[PDB]
Amino acid sequence: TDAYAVPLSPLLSCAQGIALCIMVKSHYICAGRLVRILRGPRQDRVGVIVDIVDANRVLVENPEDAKMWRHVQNLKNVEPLKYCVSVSRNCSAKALKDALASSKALEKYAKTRTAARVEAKKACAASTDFERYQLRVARRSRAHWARKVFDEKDAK
Amino acid sequence: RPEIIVIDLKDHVLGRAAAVVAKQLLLGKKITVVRCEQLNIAGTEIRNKIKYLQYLRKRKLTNPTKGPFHHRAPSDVFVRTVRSMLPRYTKRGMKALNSLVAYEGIPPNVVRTGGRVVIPRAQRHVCYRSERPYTVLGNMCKHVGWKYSDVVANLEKARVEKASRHHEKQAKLREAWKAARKEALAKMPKHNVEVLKKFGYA
Amino acid sequence: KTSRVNRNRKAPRLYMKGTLAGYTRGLHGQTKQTALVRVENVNTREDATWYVGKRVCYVYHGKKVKRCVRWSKAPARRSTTRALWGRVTRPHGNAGMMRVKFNGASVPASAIGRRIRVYLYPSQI
Amino acid sequence: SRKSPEYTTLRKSCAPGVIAIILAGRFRGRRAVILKQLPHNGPLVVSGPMKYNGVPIRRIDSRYVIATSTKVDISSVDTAPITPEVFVSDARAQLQKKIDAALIAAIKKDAQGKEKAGYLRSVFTVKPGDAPHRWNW
Amino acid sequence: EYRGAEKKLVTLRRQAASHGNYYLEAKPKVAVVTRIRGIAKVNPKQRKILQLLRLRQIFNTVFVKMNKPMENMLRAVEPYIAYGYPSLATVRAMVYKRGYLKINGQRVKITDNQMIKDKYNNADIVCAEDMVNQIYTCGKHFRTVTHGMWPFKLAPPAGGMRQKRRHFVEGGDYGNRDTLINRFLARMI
RNA sequence: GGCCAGAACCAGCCCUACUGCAUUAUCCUGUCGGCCGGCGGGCAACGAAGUGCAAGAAUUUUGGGUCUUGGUGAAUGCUCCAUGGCGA
RNA sequence: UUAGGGAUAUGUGGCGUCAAAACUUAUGGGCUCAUUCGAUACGUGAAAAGGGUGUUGGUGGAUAACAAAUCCACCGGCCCCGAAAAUGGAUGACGCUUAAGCCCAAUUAGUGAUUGCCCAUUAUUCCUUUGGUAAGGGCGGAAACUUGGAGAAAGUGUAGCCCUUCCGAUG
RNA sequence: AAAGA
RNA sequence: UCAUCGAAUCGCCACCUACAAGACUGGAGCUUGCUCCCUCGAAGGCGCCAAGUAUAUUCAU
Ligand SMILES: [Mg+2]
Ligand SMILES: [Mg+2]
Ligand SMILES: [Mg+2]
Ligand SMILES: [Mg+2]
Repeated sequence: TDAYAVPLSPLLSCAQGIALCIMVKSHYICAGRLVRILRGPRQDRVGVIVDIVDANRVLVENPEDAKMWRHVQNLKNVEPLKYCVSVSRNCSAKALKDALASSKALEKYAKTRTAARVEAKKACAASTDFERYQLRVARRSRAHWARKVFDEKDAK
Repeated sequence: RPEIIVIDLKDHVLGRAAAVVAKQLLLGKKITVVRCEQLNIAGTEIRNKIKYLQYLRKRKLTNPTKGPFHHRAPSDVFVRTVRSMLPRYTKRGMKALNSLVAYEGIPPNVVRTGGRVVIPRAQRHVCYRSERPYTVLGNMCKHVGWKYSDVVANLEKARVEKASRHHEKQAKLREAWKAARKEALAKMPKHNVEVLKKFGYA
Repeated sequence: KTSRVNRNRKAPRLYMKGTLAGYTRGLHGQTKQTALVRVENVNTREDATWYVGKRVCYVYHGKKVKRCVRWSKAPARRSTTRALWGRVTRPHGNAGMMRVKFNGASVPASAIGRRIRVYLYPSQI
Repeated sequence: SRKSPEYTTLRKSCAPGVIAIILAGRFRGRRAVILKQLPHNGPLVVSGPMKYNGVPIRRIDSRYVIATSTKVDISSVDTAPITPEVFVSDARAQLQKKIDAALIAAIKKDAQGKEKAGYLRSVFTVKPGDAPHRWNW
Repeated sequence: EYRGAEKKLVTLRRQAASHGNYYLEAKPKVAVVTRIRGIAKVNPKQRKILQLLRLRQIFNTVFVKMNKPMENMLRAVEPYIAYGYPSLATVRAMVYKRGYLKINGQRVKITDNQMIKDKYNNADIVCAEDMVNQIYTCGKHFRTVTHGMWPFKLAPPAGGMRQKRRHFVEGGDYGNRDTLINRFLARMI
C-alpha cells in the first residue's frame, strides 16, 4: 500500500520520518551559521549552529522566543539552510547568537519561503474537520475553474 | 475489477526488495514486478557470479530433471528469491507466490496500466554513494545464461524512447494546465484563495 | 465539448481497509482467538491505539443465503454475503498492528491476506 | 446527586448543538448537528436539517458519531422529549417543520454559515489515502 | 516519624558537607528479597536457604532484616534472589496492593484494619500503616509482622528484566541493588 | 429465549496531565592574549535527579440482592427510611 | 517445571522474509569487504604457528629533512595467505554488506526521571474442577424487586447437607 | 495483448 | 443455475526527477501529478425520512 510522492510512488513508507540524508563533507555544508532540524521532538525548528563537535554531532541553539535550548543535535536530523549567519564566505563563526540573529536573517527566513511550507504541513496537521472542508471547496473551486480556463484555451 | 500495485525494481537491492515484496504478497496484495533486470546486489560481479555458479553446481545426482531447477532470466530469479522468502508448502504461500508476475523491463501490458511504484526502504541509495561495487542483476545473469539480455535491452530501448516521444509530445498539453491552474487564481473567490495559501496548496 | 470528470459521488465508506496479517503466534505455533490487522496509514503504535475498541468486520460470502440482520425488515438486503465482527483490543508491536477479538468464535483462516473492515465506531472523540 | 431524566454522561465535545459526523446507519457520512441528548442518557436526537442532509429528527447513539469541534449554537425549543419514538411520514413533520425552521435560521446567524450550510451537505468519506487517527475533529 | 527523621537526616548532612565533615549514611536496616529465578536445578544449600526465606517460587519478594546472620543467607543465594533496600513508598505498595496475612493458615488479603489486629494481637500492631512502620524500620515487631504475612506473590516486572543470569553490576540483574530495587518493585507491584 | 449495540455503578487494568515536595552542585562577577594561568563570597535555581503525593478521569473486559440519602461549624461526628434498545 | 480456561506481564530466545515482534528502529560509537566474508553457547572444533611490502589501534625512540612534514622497532587484531577432499549442500533457508555481520550501547531521540516490542503448561489476576480432612459458618423457615437463601438432611465418601475460604494440582 | 491515449 | 469477497479514478500519472547559472543575483521545472471527498461550484437553490439507535454500504463496474 503506497503513499505517493511521484515519480515512482513508494510502497511501505512510514509516515513518521524519511531517510533524507546524502553524505557530504561537514565543513562545506555548515559552520556555526544557521540550520533547521526535521525530526526532533521540537519539530522543524531552526536554530543557528553554535559550533561543530566531532563529526555528525553539532551544538545547535537559538537565542530565545522559541523554547529552544543550547543542545547537541545530530546532523542526522539537522539540515543546512542557505540563510547562514557565520558559515562560509562571511569572515568568522560569530558569537552573541541573538545579536547576529538580530540581523533578521532568521526573521527574514521565518517570513520568507520554505518556512511558509513548514507551517503549511503543520497547518494541515492542526486543520480541524471544518477547515478540511474549506480546503476541499478551495481545491474544488480552483479545480473546475482550471477546467474552465482549459476550455478557454481550447477556444483560443 | 482488480487492483495491482505494479512495483518497479530499478536500483532496488535484490534482497531488501524480495523481503518487502514477500511480506506484502503474504498480506494478500497482488504485486506485479517490472525491470528485474536492474535489480542490484551487493559485492562485485565476480563474487556474485560465483555465489551463483556454486548454485548452478547443485543437482540431483541420480536424476537432474528432478534436481533444483536453476533459473536464469532475473525475472524469475526475483521470483526465486521471493519463493524462498515464503511459506511454500501451504496453499497460503502458493497463492502469495502466484500473485507476483515479475516481468523483465516494462512489457507493453504494464506500461499503460497506471503509474508504478518503488520501495524506498530498498533502493541502495538512501544516502550518499561511496564507491562500492554493485551488480545489475541483468548483467550477472547474462553471464550464467539468459540468452535474452540483448532482447530486453532493445525492447526497453524502443520504449524508454517511445515514452520519451510522449513526454514531449503532449508536453504542450501539460502547461495548458499548470498555467490554466496557475491563472486559476485571482479570477475566483478570494474566499478560497486564502485557504489554498494557508494550507500551501496555492 | 466542456469535459466532465469522474468525480465519484457514491455511497461513502466509513471503514478502513484493514487486512488479517495472521494470528498471534510464536515459534511454538499459533494461538487463535486473537487476530492481527494491518490498517493503512496506521503505522506508529500511538495511532493504532486510536483504534482500540473500534468494531471490526471480516466480510465474506457463503454459498447459501442464510439468515442475517433485518432478514424481513429489508428483504432487499438479504444476500449470500456474511460478516464477522470483532473489536480492536490492543496494539501489536510498534508499527501499527492491532489485535482484534472476534465475537466468540475466532476469525477463520480463509481470512488471512483478505480484507478486514475497521469501522470508525464506536467513536471515541 | 443525579438519578433522574438528566445526568448526561456525554463527552465534552458532544455538545447540545454541534455539527456531527454520523458514522453508521442509513445516513452515514452525513453531517447532522446534535440537537439534544435524550434523558436517562438516551441517544442523541441529531438532525441535519433534512433540507441540507436528509437526516430528520433521528435517534442515534453518542458512540456512533464524531463530534466536530465546530458548533452552530442552537437556540430552538425543547419540543422533542423521549416521545416521539413511540412504537411517507404521517405525524412527525410537525416536529420537522418547526426545528428545520429553527436550524437554517440558526446557521444564517452564526458566522461562516455560508460555508457551514454547505459544510453540512457534505458527506464524510474515508479516502484511500487518509488517516483519521492523524486528524483533529 | 518519617517527615521528622528525614528532615533531621538532611541537617546532619547539612552541617557535615558545609563545615567540613562527612555524614556517613547510617545503614539500611531492612532488605527486600525477591526470588528472580525459578524452582529449577538448585544446590540443596541454595534451596534450603530459600525455604527459610519463604522464597518458594519466582517473584516472592519478602522483607528481611540485614543482621550478620541474615545477610549471609543472601550472600549464598544471590544468583536466585534480587534484593535491595526498600523505600517507604515501596514498603506500603507491597503491603497494600499485595499484602496477605496468615489468618488461621490461609492467605487472607488485607482488606481492613480489623483483619490485622485479630491476627497480630500484639498490643502494638493495629492498622496497616503500622505494619509498614514495623517493616520500614528494623522495628521491634519485625519477626512478627513479616512472619505473620505470606511471601508477596508478585507479578513479573513490566518492561522486562535485563537478564537474570548475571549480577546487577555486570549488566544482568540479581544480587544487591542498593535502593534501585524500587525501580524494580514498582514494575512488579 | 438466542443475536447484538449502547449505557450505569462495582474493581481491575488504567489515560495521564501538572508534577509540586526537599536536597545536591550546576551558576551568578574581574581585567588578560591565536602556549592559556592570576582567584575569591552562595545570595539564583525553569534542562539537578539514586527522590516523595494525585483523583475526578482513558479502556475493554467481568459481576449485578441485605441500598441510598443531607450538609453544617469546630478541634470528622447525630442520621433517616424502601437495567433499558434492536434485529431474528 | 507441568489440573481446565481467559486476561495482564515476563523468562530463555529474539524483532529483514520464512516467523509473532524495530511495517528495515529518526538507532547511536567504532569496526568490517572477506575470488566460501561473517553471523545463537554446548553440539565435534574453526583452524596452529608464521610473516609481510596490508586496512584500523597503541608505545619506545630522530630529523624542522621524504623520494613542512617525513622516520628507524614492535604491541593488537578485523582481515590476506598457512589449510584439501569424495552424492548436490548448507548461519536453518533465502538473503544481507553506505547490514539483516562483529563488538559495545540503546529504547522515543541531548525535551524534563517509567514498561521499545513479540512469544510459555512460568508469574500475576480471574473464573471452573479436584484433593487437603485445610479452615470456617450454618447445619429449618425468611423477605430483598426479584427470587435464593445465612430454611433444605448433623454428613468420610454422591447428583457433596448448604454456603465461602485458603492452599496444592506433572509423573 | 491491443491500439488509442 | 449468480446471491458474492473486493471499495478512488486518469488525454494534468506514465523520458526524467531532475537539468542550466551561485564556495551570494533568484532560476525551476523534466512540479508534495492530477483531479476525487454531495449536487460541474460556491453563492445558492432543492427533494431525502417509517430503512422507526450499530448490524456486509438495503450503494456502486
Ligand atoms: Mg515507527
Ligand atoms: Mg531476555
Ligand atoms: Mg499478552
Ligand atoms: Mg552502525
